[PDB]
Amino acid sequence: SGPVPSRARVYTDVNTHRPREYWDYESHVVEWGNQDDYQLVRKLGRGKYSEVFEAINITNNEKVVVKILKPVKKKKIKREIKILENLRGGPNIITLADIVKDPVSRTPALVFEHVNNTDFKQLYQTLTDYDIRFYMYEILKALDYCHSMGIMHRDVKPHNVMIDHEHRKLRLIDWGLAEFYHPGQEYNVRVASRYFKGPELLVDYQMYDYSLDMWSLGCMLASMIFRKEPFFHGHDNYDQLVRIAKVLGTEDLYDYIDKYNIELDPRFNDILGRHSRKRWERFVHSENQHLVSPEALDFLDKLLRYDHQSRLTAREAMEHPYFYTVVKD
Ligand SMILES: Nc1nnc(-c2ccc(C(=O)O)cc2)s1
Repeated sequence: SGPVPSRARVYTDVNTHRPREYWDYESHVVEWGNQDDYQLVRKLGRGKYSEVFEAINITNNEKVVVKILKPVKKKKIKREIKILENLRGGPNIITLADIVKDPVSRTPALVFEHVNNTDFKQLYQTLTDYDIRFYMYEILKALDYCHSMGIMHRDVKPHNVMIDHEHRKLRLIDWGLAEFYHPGQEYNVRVASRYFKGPELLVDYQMYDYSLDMWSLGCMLASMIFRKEPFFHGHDNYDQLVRIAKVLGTEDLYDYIDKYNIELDPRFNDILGRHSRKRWERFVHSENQHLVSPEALDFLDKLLRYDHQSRLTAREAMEHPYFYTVVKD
């Protein structure tokens, strides 16, 4: 008595009908640029997987970002490179400008375009209703494109969305966890940041798809219109799903479990408890009302759903009324 298999309802076989070389990244033969064309300048980020630096291309005085890949299996590096290459030129997709064998760990190093980024903890406090609609629309173009190209980002979150506010410029970065969708494949549920993780990942349902990114996006939309970052703030993976059940309610949650016949950890039993589904208006107050609207609540409602097969796709989302001031302009 195991889980019921699932399939993306859209773009289900895009990779199945593309030449093997498109998704068989392990056979990809990298063509290298010259590492002497770049001068690192300042370190910006240090995470468990990379060292990111603001840098300068000395053949044109253009700023760029260099991500040196700490040693970590040639498969992971090839996956990201192949994906970045497949998506290059996509709408709002960060541009991979060069790839070089970096002597700083003989490791490779990816050279990305620079985005004069206003940091997410300070910007969100200053955005307007129209600004959020606009940027949500831009993020959607990137996801529908990447999904339409058989690729799940799997790490959608505010750090992974660069915004050069003064130029109304948006870029979706860090495709390090991104993967190719092949119908019926069981993936690694340990992706995405805790606060943006979808129900499927939290109950250990592996045959997920593109709709994972839609949940992450819904969590971002919620944080922005209500001005609460992160919106579902759990202590750990178990508590995270509890944070979601307190808002969406346990009823629907158990209806999801039943439909896919997912055996829940017996430790989830006592801590999920029993909660009623709350109204989005309960989170509306005087510091966030000007960013909230029926369209918004309705659009958010259609993103944050337990069943991944019921969430709106990126294309459907762009058709939402929430975006006409935007799509009209
Ligand atoms: N200021 C910045 N401009 N681009 C940045 C950037 C782009 C991509 C990645 C990645 O890991 O893919 C990391 C940082 S950071």
